[PDB]
Amino acid sequence: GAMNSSNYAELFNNDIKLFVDDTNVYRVTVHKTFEGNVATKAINGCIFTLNPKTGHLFLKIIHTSVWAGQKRLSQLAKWKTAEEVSALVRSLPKEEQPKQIIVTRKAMLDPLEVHMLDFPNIAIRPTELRLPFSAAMSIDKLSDVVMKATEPQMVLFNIYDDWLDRISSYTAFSRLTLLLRALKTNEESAKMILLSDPTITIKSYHLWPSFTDEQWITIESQMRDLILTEYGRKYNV
Amino acid sequence: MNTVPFTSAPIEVTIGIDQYSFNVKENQPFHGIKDIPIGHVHVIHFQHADNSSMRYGYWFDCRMGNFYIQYDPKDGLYKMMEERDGAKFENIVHNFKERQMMVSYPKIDEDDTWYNLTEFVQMDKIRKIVRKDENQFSYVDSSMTTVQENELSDPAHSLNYTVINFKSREAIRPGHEMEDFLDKSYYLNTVMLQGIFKNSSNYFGELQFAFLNAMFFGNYGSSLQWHAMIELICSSATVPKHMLDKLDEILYYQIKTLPEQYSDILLNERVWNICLYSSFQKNSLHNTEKIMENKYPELL
Ligand SMILES: Cn1cnnc1SCC(=O)c1ccccc1
Repeated sequence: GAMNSSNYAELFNNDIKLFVDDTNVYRVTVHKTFEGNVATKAINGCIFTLNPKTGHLFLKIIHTSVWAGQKRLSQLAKWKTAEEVSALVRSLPKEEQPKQIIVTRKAMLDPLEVHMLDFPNIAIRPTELRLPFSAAMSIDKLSDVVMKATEPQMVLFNIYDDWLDRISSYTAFSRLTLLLRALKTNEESAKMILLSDPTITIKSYHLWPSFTDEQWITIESQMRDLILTEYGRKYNV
Repeated sequence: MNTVPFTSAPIEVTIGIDQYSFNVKENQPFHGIKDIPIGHVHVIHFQHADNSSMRYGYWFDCRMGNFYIQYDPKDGLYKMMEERDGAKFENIVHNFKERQMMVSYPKIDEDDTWYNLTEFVQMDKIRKIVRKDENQFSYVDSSMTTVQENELSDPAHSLNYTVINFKSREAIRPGHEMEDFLDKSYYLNTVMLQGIFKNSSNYFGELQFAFLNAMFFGNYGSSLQWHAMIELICSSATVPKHMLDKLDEILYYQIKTLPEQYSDILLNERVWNICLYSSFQKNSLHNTEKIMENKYPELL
């Protein structure tokens, strides 16, 4: 059934599972036409498919050419997402295929279920969590590879960098969601926190800066402050 | 005109014959139903006064044999049986008519209701849904489950309706996932009509039979089947024009006949609102939409 606060530790057991987030698949800019009508221009997008235990992120880049000549793009985007996830599963060795796929939006349930009819033993689940994976495109290296793509492409990133060397996957996921929640609520402030000190760099093969254990505690505290703040600045409290 | 005689009526019971019904008191001198129109299937059904639980009954066609009813005190129900001795049967019926111990099938001359509800229903197809090959008639009751219900338990007592499942490999062509899920024409026309039912008359017959079992017995799996068969047509962009016109007539007479007080349980809000207002066929069911809006505007 649905994934919520009650069954949160299930994410970090040893049954392979993937989160799928489709919030960045179909992306547009809205603009005026010479005649003063409104029109959209699509920009490149991405499927965010993440193993929360290992950090393995399968970033399928959605090139704008996939929308050419197509109608009802927001509806198509859900089916294209389900087609690509199904293709990813079929491409993995049997022992790497997930036992569950958790979609972050309920509108993905029927498209993915239909595309995965061949896999009756893979459970397709919703979640009640309000996960901040839409903020993936606030991660500079992920945004860069999506915007530079000139054709459909799958790119692999470990979204935890090397954190699992020092912390558990429960703790790594909690850090990831905190960082992403911060970037979603106030991207400029969040990015200031992360890069303020020029002596802490991002390794070439990493997404996030090389913080010590102590510096991560400082960082995590600054992100919590931000989220509470914006929550005041928003609601006036 | 044909007759279904009763040996006796030892327990107080409400008896239905098609869309009609009458009460019989315990040990009342009742010996059956006469003047039953030839040319149609019929259903004779029962609800005991002491246990309104289990409505049950028998689908039959008088052209296929001489049938009568006899209460069984061991199994506690009214049973249909066939009499093979034609002369014994005629002599029994003539005696009961002479003594005027039979109710008359009370059809108004103007009235095409039963025809309109059973237009495509055939006994031979009923007997494939309800499997009991030693009898020419078919028993159905409130509790019988469908094959599809059993997949999600006694198979001999099941309703073997055609399984319809919109998220099944049968319904979805590899590579047409979105196309086939959002427009079920492939599933309707190739898989079900051309492949399984062979023609639309058999499809409509099963749809009509499912509705009648839902209405007369409160059979829940039959109601599921009726709505699934409606939804499969309404969710198809490409349907022959003659089928849409006929479906509109079929549903009109079903909605017209439904007891006003049973609409809450026998009509599925989602299917009907989808079919009349969202589906490809939202503009194709004029008679059905008009009676639904005037008789059950709450549902919508
Ligand atoms: C091994 N590899 C290959 N590409 N990046 C990496 S680093 C993280 C990792 O192992 C991984 C594997 C599969 C998918 C995502 C991530």
